[PDB]
Amino acid sequence: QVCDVFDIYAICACCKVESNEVFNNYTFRGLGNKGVLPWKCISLDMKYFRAVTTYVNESKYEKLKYKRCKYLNKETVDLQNVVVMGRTNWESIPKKFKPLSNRINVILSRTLKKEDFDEDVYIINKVEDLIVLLGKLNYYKCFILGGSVVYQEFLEKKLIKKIYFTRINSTYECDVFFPEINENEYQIISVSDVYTSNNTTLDFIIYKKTNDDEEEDDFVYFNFNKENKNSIHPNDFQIYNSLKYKYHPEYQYLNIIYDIMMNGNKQSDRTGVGVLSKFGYIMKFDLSQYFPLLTTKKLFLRGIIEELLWFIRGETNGNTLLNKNVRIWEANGTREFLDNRKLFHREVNDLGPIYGFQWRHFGAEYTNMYDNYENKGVDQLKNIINLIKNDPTSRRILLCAWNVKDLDQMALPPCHILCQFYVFDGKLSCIMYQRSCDLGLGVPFNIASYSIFTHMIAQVCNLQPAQFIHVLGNAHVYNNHIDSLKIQLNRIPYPFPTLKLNPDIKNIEDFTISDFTIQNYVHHEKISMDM
Amino acid sequence: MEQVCDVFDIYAICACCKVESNEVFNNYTFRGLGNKGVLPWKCISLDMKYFRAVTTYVNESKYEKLKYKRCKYLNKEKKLQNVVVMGRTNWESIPKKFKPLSNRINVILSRTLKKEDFDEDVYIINKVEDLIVLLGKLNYYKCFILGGSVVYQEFLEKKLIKKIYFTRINSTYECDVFFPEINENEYQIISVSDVYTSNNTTLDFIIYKKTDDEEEDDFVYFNFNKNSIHPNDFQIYNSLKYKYHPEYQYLNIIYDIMMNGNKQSDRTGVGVLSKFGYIMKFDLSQYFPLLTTKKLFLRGIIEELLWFIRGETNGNTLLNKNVRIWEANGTREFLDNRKLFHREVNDLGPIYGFQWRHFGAEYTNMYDNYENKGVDQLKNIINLIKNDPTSRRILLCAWNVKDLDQMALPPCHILCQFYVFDGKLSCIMYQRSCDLGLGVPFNIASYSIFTHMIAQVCNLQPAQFIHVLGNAHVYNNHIDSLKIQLNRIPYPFPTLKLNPDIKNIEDFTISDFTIQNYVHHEKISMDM
Ligand SMILES: NC(=O)C1=CN([C@@H]2O[C@H](COP(=O)(O)OP(=O)(O)OC[C@H]3O[C@@H](n4cnc5c(N)ncnc54)[C@H](OP(=O)(O)O)[C@@H]3O)[C@@H](O)[C@H]2O)C=CC1
Ligand SMILES: NC(=O)C1=CN([C@@H]2O[C@H](COP(=O)(O)OP(=O)(O)OC[C@H]3O[C@@H](n4cnc5c(N)ncnc54)[C@H](OP(=O)(O)O)[C@@H]3O)[C@@H](O)[C@H]2O)C=CC1
Ligand SMILES: CCc1nc(N)nc(N)c1Cc1cccc(-c2ccc(C(=O)O)cc2)c1
Ligand SMILES: CCc1nc(N)nc(N)c1Cc1cccc(-c2ccc(C(=O)O)cc2)c1
Ligand SMILES: O=c1ccn([C@H]2C[C@H](O)[C@@H](COP(=O)(O)O)O2)c(=O)[nH]1
Ligand SMILES: O=c1ccn([C@H]2C[C@H](O)[C@@H](COP(=O)(O)O)O2)c(=O)[nH]1
Repeated sequence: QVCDVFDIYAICACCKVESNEVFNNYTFRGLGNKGVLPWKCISLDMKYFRAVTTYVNESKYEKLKYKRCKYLNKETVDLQNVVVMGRTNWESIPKKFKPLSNRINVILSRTLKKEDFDEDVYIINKVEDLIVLLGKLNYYKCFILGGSVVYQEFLEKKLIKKIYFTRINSTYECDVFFPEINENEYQIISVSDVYTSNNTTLDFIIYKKTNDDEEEDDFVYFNFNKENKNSIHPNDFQIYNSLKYKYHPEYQYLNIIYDIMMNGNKQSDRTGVGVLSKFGYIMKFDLSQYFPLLTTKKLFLRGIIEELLWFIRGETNGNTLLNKNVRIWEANGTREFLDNRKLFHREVNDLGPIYGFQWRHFGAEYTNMYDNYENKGVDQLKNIINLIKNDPTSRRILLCAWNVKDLDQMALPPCHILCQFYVFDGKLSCIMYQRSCDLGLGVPFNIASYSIFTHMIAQVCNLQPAQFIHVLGNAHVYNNHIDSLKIQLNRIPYPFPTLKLNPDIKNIEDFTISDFTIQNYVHHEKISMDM
Repeated sequence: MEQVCDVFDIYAICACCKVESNEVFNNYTFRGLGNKGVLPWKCISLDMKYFRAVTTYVNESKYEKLKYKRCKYLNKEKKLQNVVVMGRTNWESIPKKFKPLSNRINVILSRTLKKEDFDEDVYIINKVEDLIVLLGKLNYYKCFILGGSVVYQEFLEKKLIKKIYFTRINSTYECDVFFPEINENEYQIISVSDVYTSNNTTLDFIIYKKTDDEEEDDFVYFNFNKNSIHPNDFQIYNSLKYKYHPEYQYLNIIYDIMMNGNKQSDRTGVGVLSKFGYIMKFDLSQYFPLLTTKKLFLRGIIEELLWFIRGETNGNTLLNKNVRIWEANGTREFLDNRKLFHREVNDLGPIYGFQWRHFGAEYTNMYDNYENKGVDQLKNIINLIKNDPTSRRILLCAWNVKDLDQMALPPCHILCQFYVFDGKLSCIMYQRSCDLGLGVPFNIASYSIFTHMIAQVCNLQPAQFIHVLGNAHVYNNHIDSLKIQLNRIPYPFPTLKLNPDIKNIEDFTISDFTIQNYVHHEKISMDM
């Protein structure tokens, strides 16, 4: 209750530490090294630090000072925030910075005296002397800045109301570590957008201690005709519904799953499996700040990169993929699947004029997967690259795989109908339109595929990737993914990884598997969607 | 200097239709209150439901503040209910089985009748000032004036109304009593609802106005991290509190492009502000989304759509109907600048109609008979909807990569995808390039009509038209005109009627389409 009275919070920034790894909240625990911060400088976290440790709402202080006085059984107290540091933490701060501007500076030490310090720079000897000092002060909120020992003992005494935790998604050498937060005591309630600052991704999470209104009526009136549809239970998404602010871009995906589960229409499909379906969604991912590889389950990327490279080569030979143990297309190339497609005269694993053929040879007559198609058909891929380089404000930079004439000769019609690209201020955005979206299994791979593809096109055009924009047409959750996706919805995302391409690759056809590196992929446990 | 209507929370609620009398439209278009002592229309049940929800809703936790405020003004220390006030004529028009209005404190204004003339649990008052006295003596949440016209007129005249809850019934009926003309200097629209259909009419609801705190701070922390267009230029648009009318999907995108768009050149050289990736959804079961903040005619785009369905590429066919949509793209100079030197004037090449009916056939000229050449995807999608409704492959594609350079210009409307659930048909159209000022209003109308035509010949009802915008841009020379448009308040949308006898997609003609009850602001020239 003390932490509720005096509004005592922790704020920290933790990196990953040098040692299939297992990831959990304690993965981010690196506080310092050699008396200083483990990283060189992360200025977005510092901006966030100053905004949090200095923000004050005077219009809410009267209620706070009222509550503090009543608790002390006083009527008067005898506007800034309080910041509390350990002595080691106070020493490491450069002299130019000290004392922390517009903050009431409090050092918890056992070898200091106010006689070496200011009148306004307070020193306390034990933790309980802060509760005394706060009772005598006028302050909005009290922030505990560390370090490790200060965090440890404040936390063990349940003196912390909330933990403002920056997750630094890179690994450094550390010799002091944030204490493990007991998830029975504290639970994550808000997660921020993902950012890039100083060559690392980071995000901001909030741990919580566990336990004109004239126009507000008009809101109810305009809701008078509202319906909450399906046999999914609210109590199953407890963690998901308990979160207040879900700004992490992975919630763009997770919110669509929840929407389809709650409001999807029950329908059959070819496999008789049954789906919940909705029609029409857009997701947007900021490739300049992160690589949107889902973190609430484990995803593998080798297969889909090879598939992309196989596309760019113009290949339609499934064997090429199968010999690399990339089996994305195997079921679509069997004798039985082709026969059921009425492709009686198609060789096994000859998928016909699918993506690769349309990207490099749209309009050419397909014969078989071994034929030579050099200079036959429209080379869309080359054309869009040249439009991007030479006519970047063109509204006609489209790459289309839905060749209406060839659909029946394909093993199956493409789910990814087209990409359209957009260039502004030397930056490349790409929209992909998908007609059919397996949310549980297919869509997570599809976001990665076209996010990688957007990086590749941008690099060979000497542009920076900006946004990948994903338009979902028939968007469905297979009934046999529902249990698994319920598990997934209650996992809290980690800060996204980043993608690195070999910078020397300046032509779209020159990438190989080794030119792609995923960095700092922190993820929850893998999940079998069909359990 | 307090106001009686603010101390005692006095509101008016009403429903108005259009009245029988090349026309101008304004707010006073909706003024029909009653006829022959009863309502002008038979029964519009959705308005009844809205009427009930508003006049019975109370928030108990707010009454404490309300009681204190009224006590202050007056200089003093069962379930809470609203008060409703009716003129005597209004009271007598209500069927007996609904009198007194359930869960409300009923107050009747009369001089010719007194309490002895009433069996029911009601207050009689014989002048407006006795209402104020009564309200000072009662426990109530809010006080709603229900009419009729005489009651409205004097309460408005005396400025005793804090807000008017106003239903716009978008159809015409014979009337003999009318809502008073609202004085725009006195009352302004602050909110507008979604559009609905009920009992074969559209309607919306508009509002006139008299002219754990811990999570509060976390929001501020998470927010710790452009164009020479001016605030005062959107006073009406930004003064609105609730903008739920579906036309705001379009107006908000205009506003978004103006405030955040990227400055770019383009093929025409005009210059644009542009953004990338938008989606609008329109519920065709509830309204036809023909924009009302400016005037639009549909005869041309319907002839165009029928010309598509016939597989035609001959521009002269449209021009002979005085439909000039494609005229500039058919000229010798336009065709030559496309390198189409061997193309006859107004032969548009293998554009939408040819791709819909003959995808993959070699185009020769606009006069050829292409019967049984290429893929008839229009027939195919109709068959899939009828016979394979859960297919995720029901797509109609005009972007034929092979044929693009032979087209007068490449299509903007890349594809249509359809969706069937529970006997209702939805359509997604993806537009690669979207002239928000000129083309998008028409494009919304075209594919909304196309969705109705496909649904009907497949024995389905239309549900959603969904419009995905790719490169969405506003031309610089449209900006001043669009600033005007964004400060207009949409009217309830019209409805679209198809001749129900038409059972095959190819059998429609121009007279099988009717747009009814189009109420709209004045026409705007987007340029100059
Ligand atoms: N990235 C981040 O978010 C943060 C990083 N850091 C890093 O952490 C490191 C410092 O943390 P740490 O090394 O744990 O040292 P601290 O910052 O914990 O300060 C330790 C000092 O605090 C005093 N102290 C500790 N417990 C008590 C107590 N119960 N009563 C009275 N005085 C007490 C002692 O002073 P005396 O010696 O007089 O007893 C001790 O020397 C630095 O490398 C710094 O960069 C620090 C804070 C946050
Ligand atoms: N569509 C809508 O939203 C509404 C429609 N209507 C329609 O309106 C019509 C009736 O409205 P209208 O004809 O204008 O008659 P009203 O309902 O306005 O009531 C008129 C009567 O109310 C009494 N009255 C009014 N003001 C006072 C006052 N200040 N002091 C004392 N008595 C007063 C008098 O009754 P007496 O003559 O006994 O003194 C007067 O004749 C009907 O057609 C009804 O259906 C009604 C309400 C709203
Ligand atoms: C990464 C910091 C941090 N972030 C978050 N979110 N919570 C924290 N408790 C800290 C530690 C901290 C506290 C006070 C000052 C400084 C500091 C001063 C000066 C300098 C400098 O001179 O560079 C750097 C840091 C750090
Ligand atoms: C159109 C309603 C209305 N809507 C709005 N938004 N504001 C209004 N002030 C009214 C007038 C009104 C009030 C109370 C009852 C009746 C009524 C009921 C039943 C019948 C009947 O069954 O005939 C007739 C009238 C009308
Ligand atoms: O890259 C892909 C390929 C397939 N699917 C899913 C969508 C459907 O669940 C199924 C394709 O079957 P149809 O929609 O074509 O019937 O595969 C994807 O989500 N992404
Ligand atoms: O039905 C149409 C046809 C054209 N346009 C606009 C979009 C562009 O402003 C211009 C076509 O230019 P390109 O994208 O094709 O360059 O016309 C539309 O909005 N709707």
